[PDB]
Amino acid sequence: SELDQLRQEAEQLKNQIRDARKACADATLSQITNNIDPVGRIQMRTRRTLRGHLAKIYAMHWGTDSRLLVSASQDGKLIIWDSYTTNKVHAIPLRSSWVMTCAYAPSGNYVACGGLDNICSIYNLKTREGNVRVSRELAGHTGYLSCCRFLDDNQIVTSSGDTTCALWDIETGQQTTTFTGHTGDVMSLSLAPDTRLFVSGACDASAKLWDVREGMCRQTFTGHESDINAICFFPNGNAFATGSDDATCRLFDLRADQELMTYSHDNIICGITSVSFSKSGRLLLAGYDDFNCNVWDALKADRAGVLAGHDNRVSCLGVTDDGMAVATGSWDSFLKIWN
Amino acid sequence: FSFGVILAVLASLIIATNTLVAVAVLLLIHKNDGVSLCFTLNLAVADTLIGVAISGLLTDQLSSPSRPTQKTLCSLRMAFVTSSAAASVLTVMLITFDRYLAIKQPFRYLKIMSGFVAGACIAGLWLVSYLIGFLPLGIPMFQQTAYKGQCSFFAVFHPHFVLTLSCVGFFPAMLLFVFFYCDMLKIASMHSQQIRKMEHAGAMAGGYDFKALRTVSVLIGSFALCWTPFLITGIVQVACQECHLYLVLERYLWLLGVGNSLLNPLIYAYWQKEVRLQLYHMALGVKKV
Amino acid sequence: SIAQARKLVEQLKMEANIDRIKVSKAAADLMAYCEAHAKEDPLLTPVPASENPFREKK
Amino acid sequence: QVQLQESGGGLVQPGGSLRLSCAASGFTFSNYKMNWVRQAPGKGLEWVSDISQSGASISYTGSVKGRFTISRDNAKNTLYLQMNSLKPEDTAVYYCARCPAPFTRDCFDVTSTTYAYRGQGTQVTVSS
Amino acid sequence: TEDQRNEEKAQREANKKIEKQLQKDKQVYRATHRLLLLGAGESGKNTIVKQMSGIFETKFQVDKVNFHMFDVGAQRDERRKWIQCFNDVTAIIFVVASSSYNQTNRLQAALKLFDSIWNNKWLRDTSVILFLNKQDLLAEKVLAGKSKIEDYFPEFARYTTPEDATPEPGEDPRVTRAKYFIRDEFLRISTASGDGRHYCYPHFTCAVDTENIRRVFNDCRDIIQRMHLRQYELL
Ligand SMILES: CC(C)c1noc(C2CCN(c3ncnc(Nc4ccc(S(C)(=O)=O)cc4F)c3[N+](=O)[O-])CC2)n1
Repeated sequence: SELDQLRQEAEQLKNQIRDARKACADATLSQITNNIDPVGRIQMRTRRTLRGHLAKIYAMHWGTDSRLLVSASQDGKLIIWDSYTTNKVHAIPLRSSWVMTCAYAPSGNYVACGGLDNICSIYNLKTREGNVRVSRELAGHTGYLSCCRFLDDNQIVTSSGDTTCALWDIETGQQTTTFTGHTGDVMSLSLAPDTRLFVSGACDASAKLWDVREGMCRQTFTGHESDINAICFFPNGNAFATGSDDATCRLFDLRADQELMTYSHDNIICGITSVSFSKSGRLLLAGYDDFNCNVWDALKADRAGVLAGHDNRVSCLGVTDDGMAVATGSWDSFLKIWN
Repeated sequence: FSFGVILAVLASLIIATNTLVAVAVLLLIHKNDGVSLCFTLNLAVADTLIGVAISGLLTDQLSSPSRPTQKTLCSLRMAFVTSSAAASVLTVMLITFDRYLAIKQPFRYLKIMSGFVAGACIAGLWLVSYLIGFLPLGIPMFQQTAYKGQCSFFAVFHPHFVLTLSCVGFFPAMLLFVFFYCDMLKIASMHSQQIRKMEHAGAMAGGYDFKALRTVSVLIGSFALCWTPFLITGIVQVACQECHLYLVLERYLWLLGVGNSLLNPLIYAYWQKEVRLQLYHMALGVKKV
Repeated sequence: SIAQARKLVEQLKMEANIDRIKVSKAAADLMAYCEAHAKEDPLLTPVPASENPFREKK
Repeated sequence: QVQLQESGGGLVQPGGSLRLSCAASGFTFSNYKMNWVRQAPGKGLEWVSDISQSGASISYTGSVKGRFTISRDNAKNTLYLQMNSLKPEDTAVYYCARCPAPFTRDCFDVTSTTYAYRGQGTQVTVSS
Repeated sequence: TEDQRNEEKAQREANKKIEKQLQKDKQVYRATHRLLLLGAGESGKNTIVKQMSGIFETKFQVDKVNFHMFDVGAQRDERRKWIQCFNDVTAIIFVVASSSYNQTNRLQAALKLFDSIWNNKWLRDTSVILFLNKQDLLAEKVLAGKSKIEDYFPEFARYTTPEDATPEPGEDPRVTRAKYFIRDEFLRISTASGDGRHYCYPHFTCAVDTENIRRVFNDCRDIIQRMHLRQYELL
């Protein structure tokens, strides 16, 4: 009846979009950065190793001062470390021992954590009574929390395993808005430098660009062949990079609305767990299932370096806002800082 | 004069093969959380101290026409060697006992095992070793009467000391060792039979041995043949008036006992897969650079 | 079924009516941004050891 | 975009034969292990058959052994299913599913509803 | 400098307090065994939760040993992304309804799920306790001539019950045959790629007088023992 007819319209629109993208695809980035001088080899050596987590770490997030960081592990702990002096500043137990994400507020007053409880917990760091306590338990998702980011000290954006993203209001713990359209579990999330848009990656091998205030999907990006595990905006917010289980990273442009580079090598057959950029955007760092990290020249798609100090799967990767140090976290329960 | 060159070779080889193992275990302590790795490190340290003591003894054995040293100095050197070897044996006993608790009572072992128990056990064994090595100096009927300036064991210590270490020492430890590994072998055999029965049942409907014995025999033989000839020859010498054995007990059979510090790194550290892998990694890193 | 079929088409009509610039312009702009900030990237370009806050000591 | 199109099928008398085909595009077909799944009316999705990366390892359900044959061609990016002897209880929609990840020997969620890497499905009905 | 020294001292003291608390928490964590319960809609899984958000907790204590069991609820049927959480679990209790060979085939779906779990690259060192549930329903299904394992498992024709079987008295041989056929259908998957790192522990149960916690306790003890024996080259 109604079906098997409107799908013809959908196919026609897909054909028209693909034809327009093919027409707009004038040249390639490979034949524009042909003369760009390669970075060569890059040696970054571990400087700190942070010990204290009993089980594997899933998430880490730097602070805006590029000094403090927070890490989440399955022994039920959220640990706030001082990257300088290797000291521990805070240790917070959790009601649920199964956490998959942690976020640190830009102001430095709150942290947030999630997990298989389908609840986002907000912890207050600056209080006069006691030391730390949970101030809000955002509930309403019907799947596991996979990522969460702070927009302000009052708003938060979460992604779940129920294929929907949500924007909350921490003052009252209410779902301000819901972003729908993904057909698979939403795994990653990245905020634009101006915090006006945000990109999400899911398990249907597609990325989506959302406008925060209106709640609609501006653009859909395809090209990956498997689940997307990580996303990161470019420093200027006009492009982003994705990592997938098909053992390749990709670069997408928002204005051109298509792919620019694929970063892969025949020696890699393991999926990417995390991606991040450098301060100037020349270097793209990726963490893999084969226990290593690879540093790619983001303009020429040649592997420029390797960070190898881990014994298990590497799952966390982050770069400071100063562009000074990188932090990696692995399933062997160790946090490492490189430079 | 072969007793100088063979002693030098043995001491150098022992130190070279044990400092590397100690460094490997230190590198693994930070990476892992293993209480048995503390015992492995203690064994390597005890072997290194055996090497140091033998190197200290080497001067007199090496060709040096010299005035006799002293009553006291020879006693101190003998006591140092005896304490080192006693520690190196009690460490193996402690490792075996730890394995037996790990396997026999798997739950309440996880409940009451930490770093404090390891520290207390190691401190206790070191205190016991240096107490029993230095015991004969402060007790009579263990030391010779006179003509003790020329340094040599059994010339400042009575043969009754070896009889005592044989009676209340080595043999009860060996009986405990054999009982522990026999029980472990029995448990392993039951588990292996269950595994094999299930595997045959699985492969029957889908179309289409001797491993614990070898390891148990290797461990028991290593703990056995190193010191037993020395102690039985000491018993034979004590029980009859054939004093010529005083020569043999110092020159050939004693070397056999020192050999126990060469099999120990090869058994309790080389078989451990991760120790071997880290040894390979460090060998590659050093040789390449 | 039919219910979401009435939506997936609409989104497509909302995604085909946007403006796309050529890949050459976007690639050139991205490369220019990368080469205009190489003087403040402590990973691409090195930093003097005094300024580095991490490698001061063990 | 990862796309799969099933072709063939339809109305056939009992004892007839069909040859379902599945054309895949958007991914390297030689890296993935493929499946045929089916859904009878008023029932849940039910795994039917699968084939490995090289075609060496093949498996079926108990109810379809000796009648259904799975095949694949890597140079033509195609997956075929030959149905030889058909019964009233074979009336169903047949889907061509793909494993979520390459180079893996496990295959988790090809039978769950709302699975991304599945085809549209072709209807097979045996009536008379 | 004086402010810097004061801040350094205060930070060191706070770190020391955190270290003490973390040491106590590690001592607690090392002595607790965590289990993952895994079933289906009607496979059982609720008579085991009985009689001792998005995840349901169960604490129990047998012979002074603590066990924490984690039941997955309010999570949809796709599992490849959250199953990887349970790779450091001491055991996965997989419950299967044995009488459901009549989706029109739930036993085959259980076999497929068990195959996926067994061959997962992140679950290479996790042992599976397998509970074949609802023996009574299978008994009255097989005693009657309503439905046969044959024409759903065509190889059931040339299957002979093993000589090592220990049937309960009052059990017909033609029921023991079906029970052990299902058991062997699971073991064919289990023993093809075990490699010595993990093992299956099948069991038969319908509703037993709290024998199930004893079975779980014994299987966990055997798992720890086999791990240690493999570590010491004795197995
Ligand atoms: C389990 C405990 C109680 C234990 N029960 O027994 C032992 C071992 C057996 C006794 N121990 C020694 N007994 C006598 N003499 C020894 N050394 C020695 C050194 C130098 C010369 S020399 C320069 O004259 O040639 C001669 C020697 F005999 C040793 N020793 O090797 O240390 C070793 C530990 N542990």
